[PDB]
Amino acid sequence: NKCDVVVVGGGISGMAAAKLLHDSGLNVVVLEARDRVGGRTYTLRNQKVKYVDLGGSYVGPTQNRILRLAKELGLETYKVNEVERLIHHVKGKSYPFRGPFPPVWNPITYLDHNNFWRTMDDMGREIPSDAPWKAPLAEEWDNMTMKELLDKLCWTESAKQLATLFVNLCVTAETHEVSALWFLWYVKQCGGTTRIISTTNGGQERKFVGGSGQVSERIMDLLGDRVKLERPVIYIDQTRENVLVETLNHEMYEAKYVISAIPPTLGMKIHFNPPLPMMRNQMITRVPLGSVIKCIVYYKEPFWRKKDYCGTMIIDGEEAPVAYTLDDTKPEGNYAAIMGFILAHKARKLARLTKEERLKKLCELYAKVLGSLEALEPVHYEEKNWCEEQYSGGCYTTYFPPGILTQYGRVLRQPVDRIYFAGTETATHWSGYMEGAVEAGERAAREILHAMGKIPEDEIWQSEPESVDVPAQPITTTFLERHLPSVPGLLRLI
Amino acid sequence: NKCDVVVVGGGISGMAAAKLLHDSGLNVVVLEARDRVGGRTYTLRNQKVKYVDLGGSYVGPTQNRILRLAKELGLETYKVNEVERLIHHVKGKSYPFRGPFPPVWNPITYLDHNNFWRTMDDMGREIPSDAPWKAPLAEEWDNMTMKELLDKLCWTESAKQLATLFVNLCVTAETHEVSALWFLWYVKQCGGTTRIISTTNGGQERKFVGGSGQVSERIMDLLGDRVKLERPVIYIDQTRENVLVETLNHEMYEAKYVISAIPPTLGMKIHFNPPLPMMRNQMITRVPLGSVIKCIVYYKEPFWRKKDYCGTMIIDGEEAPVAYTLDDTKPEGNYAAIMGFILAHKARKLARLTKEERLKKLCELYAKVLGSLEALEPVHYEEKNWCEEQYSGGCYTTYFPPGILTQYGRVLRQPVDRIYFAGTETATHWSGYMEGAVEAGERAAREILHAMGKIPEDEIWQSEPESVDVPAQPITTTFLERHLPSVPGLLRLIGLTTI
Ligand SMILES: *Cc1cc2c(cc1C)nc1c(=O)[nH]c(=O)nc-1n2C[C@H](O)[C@H](O)[C@H](O)COP(=O)(O)OP(=O)(O)OC[C@H]1O[C@@H](n2cnc3c(N)ncnc32)[C@H](O)[C@@H]1O
Ligand SMILES: *Cc1cc2c(cc1C)nc1c(=O)[nH]c(=O)nc-1n2C[C@H](O)[C@H](O)[C@H](O)COP(=O)(O)OP(=O)(O)OC[C@H]1O[C@@H](n2cnc3c(N)ncnc32)[C@H](O)[C@@H]1O
Repeated sequence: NKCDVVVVGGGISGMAAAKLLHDSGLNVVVLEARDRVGGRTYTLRNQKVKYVDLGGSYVGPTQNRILRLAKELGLETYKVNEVERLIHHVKGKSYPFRGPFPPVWNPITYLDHNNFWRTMDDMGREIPSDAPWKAPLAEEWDNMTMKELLDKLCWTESAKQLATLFVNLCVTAETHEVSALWFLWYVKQCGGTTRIISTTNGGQERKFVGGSGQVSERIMDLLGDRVKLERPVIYIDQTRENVLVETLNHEMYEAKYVISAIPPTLGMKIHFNPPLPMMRNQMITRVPLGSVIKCIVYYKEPFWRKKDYCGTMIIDGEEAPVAYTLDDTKPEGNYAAIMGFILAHKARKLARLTKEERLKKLCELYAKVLGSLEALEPVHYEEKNWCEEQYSGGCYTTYFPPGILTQYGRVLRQPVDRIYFAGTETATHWSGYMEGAVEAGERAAREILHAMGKIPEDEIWQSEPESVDVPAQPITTTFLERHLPSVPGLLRLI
Repeated sequence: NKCDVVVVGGGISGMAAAKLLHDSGLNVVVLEARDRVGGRTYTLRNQKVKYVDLGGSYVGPTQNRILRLAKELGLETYKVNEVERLIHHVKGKSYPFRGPFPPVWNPITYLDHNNFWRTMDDMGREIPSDAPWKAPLAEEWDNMTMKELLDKLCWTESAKQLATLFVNLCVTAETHEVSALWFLWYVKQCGGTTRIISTTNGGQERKFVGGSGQVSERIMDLLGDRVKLERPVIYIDQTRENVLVETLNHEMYEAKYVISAIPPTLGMKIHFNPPLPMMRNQMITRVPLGSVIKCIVYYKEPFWRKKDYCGTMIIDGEEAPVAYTLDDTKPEGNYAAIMGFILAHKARKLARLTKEERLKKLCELYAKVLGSLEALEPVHYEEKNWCEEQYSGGCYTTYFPPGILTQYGRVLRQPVDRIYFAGTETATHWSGYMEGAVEAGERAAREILHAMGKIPEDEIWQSEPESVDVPAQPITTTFLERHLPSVPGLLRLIGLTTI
């Protein structure tokens, strides 16, 4: 019944918070709705795949908190394969390339593409990571969708198509679904365009040996019976001396404080006494999660490597079910596999099909893009549609429709009496990622330590030393990238 | 514990559903989260006001279902005061007028205004009431906000400003917050622009004598102990032969079928076994309700009438806390009052203030708009901020942001095994209103009767005879209104002549 702090949710954020509080000598209890920990991370094990991440997987340079936590728990990383060429498939043809951005040959299209990426970072520089609503043009940018912004910025259909794929892949949502201010914040708070899109030296550089699920699992191992599985929280009462937290399976927990470590909208599944303040009451109805099916097709060998392809495919257009792939082969070179995402509206559309039907569509696509009949002979298939999850709401993360971030953004991590807010959505660096989950969980934990008078105010937010195993190299630009005119810039010069 | 149908929610929709099923011989239970019925309707009674609707209030011609239900329950209507002149307040000055639309004198501005309203209805005629996602340009229109559409359509700032107020007032949301397809559907399914904005001959023509809360209250009286107050539903389990519905106060109910008569997003407050299908699981996270504070200021006398003002004020300007008012005086002529709405971002902004601070700002606004120092002498004040309600989520109703209606709209009233969906949001005529609540509750009830083999399929959806008490004048246009060019239409005519 009784403890110091109840943590609602046993994903990476809830586990990170619970570990910090436990290590500080407090009695913690984690209440998890599912029969497993990990949340939006999930590692499946079987003989065919050995292990596979069906949820969150990638980590990379500048994500120092998740790297430090995993290392402490005994985990190692390996590099996602990017030795050979990437492929950009456009208008039914594959164009192999090297470097993070797909190249453009037409001079007008070149200027347009260059300007788009540059402008994304230009705008981001005016958006505070810890308060995007304080951007000088916050209201103007929040009142526009990404579709509207792209319509203004992109003078070529080539740039608009790639920009659209970029948005879809980053946030699993349509350009017309999301606020421009929120999306620009999202990219900036991951370190900008290059950092977020890059495998080598970016967010997709590495995976955990044995799977990312091990982070939450190994913290559960430490905490023992402090983690309560199949305990969905239904009710939180703050009217009395101690906070009371009730679960669906009829149990009552009593604590001094609570950490909410669930997606913001899933706060709706809890009945509150007293009611939430007006702003949070409405906020949690305004913040949906994106839509994605993660699909992994297995092959006898990583045959693409023989053609000097690394397995990365960037596939434009409405017809293709999957817009982006990476090589998912094990470090040993076995369990050869291609990972692909079915994104946003396509997740909704293709969910109607059978698993076997999706497999056929993916294999035929891969055969076309890789130019190999070997793609038509899969040995195994795994997939997960995150849209179906009651206790996630979607993946990868929460997006903000136009008008919401400026009106409600301030209340995301505002404490409600003795409830403090974790979850990757509340992070200021790599929000949306496993890194953000760690940042937010540890910060919420320290807010409580401060409330108990155990630490000073200046220790609530804490810097992280850089990983020695995954060091970051600087992001650079060329003179031409910095100074070439936009399309309208070249027109005004003429 | 055991019954035929559990109805979740005791608002007008749930109560209408329960009544129909009860009248048909079935054993029903209504599980209501609050210590009262009525939901988004709420009639406050005290000695200072006698009675006052703090939620849903207005009914009008073409809303035949709510009129029939209320009549059967022994209720009467009266007409909202529109004897004297309406006021349009713009750029800090008041312009009195008659007719539903504020008049425009500038010929260019006139063309632009005429074309705006006309085009709203033109686009509306392309949108099926029962399937808005089937409009030929559904995707194009759904992928645009109302802000984007107004930016394209309005060639004058005057039209754009009034159109913005129109959107804010209809759906308690900003133009940039809402899908154009969804808003165009919402207006069309109320009968169009003229019907939705009109007092005389429109949505705001009448109120119930004694308050709208009586509708839900009198149905509760008929049902007796079948209505369970302070039973918020937390869990629905459909894995076994009978459906199990659990409440927060620990009770278990067992039924053949369930009707969910709550706002769609409030379905999130219920844990489902088995989990909802993917499309509904995500839909209920994508559909917020609007933001509004309804405010009623009381005076010694309806002093505005002496100046030939009826009490209606259409007020444009960021500084104005309230964008729209109506006379709220009792039909007897006493308890003189002005009702005003604080809309969308202003509801969020001004919620920070005290009740006394809000009263002061409203009085100062009304004094300026009415050119009357008497407005600074209120005798009483009542208000309700609907944004604070755990079991409503907002008011008046659910809005759809860009992209949602085409992707998720199909599943709004699709049954989930033995769960059927009521609530005003699922109506096809006056969705968002008390009328829509009645339509959806009775339709959901009949879906269950059909499932039980009690009625044929063709009786699920039923037409409603027109009220004999509230006649509906047709919506008409003039020749000039039909055929006058838009601003770009005129520019094309100029370009062609100069060739
Ligand atoms: C789904 C997904 C996510 C993902 C991605 C690809 C997919 C398909 N790829 C990623 C990647 O390559 N690298 C990366 O860093 N992140 C990636 N993501 C996102 C990542 O998985 C998430 O950012 C992260 O996992 C979020 O962690 P967080 O701890 O903040 O949130 P959570 O995992 O959703 O955990 C919440 C837990 O709470 C439980 N829950 C929900 N409701 C209740 C109630 N009422 N009571 C008790 N518990 C509750 C959930 O079950 C969950 O365990
Ligand atoms: C708020 C408002 C509404 C309004 C309006 C002005 C305001 C400020 N003006 C209107 C008007 O002039 N004319 C009109 O016709 N409508 C007007 N509206 C809207 C109108 O009030 C609504 O459309 C209508 O009342 C909605 O009826 P409906 O039955 O569909 O929905 P509800 O009233 O919200 O009732 C739902 C009930 O369910 C209970 N609830 C919620 N969650 C649960 C759970 N988990 N378990 C059990 N019960 C639950 C609510 O408490 C509510 O009673």
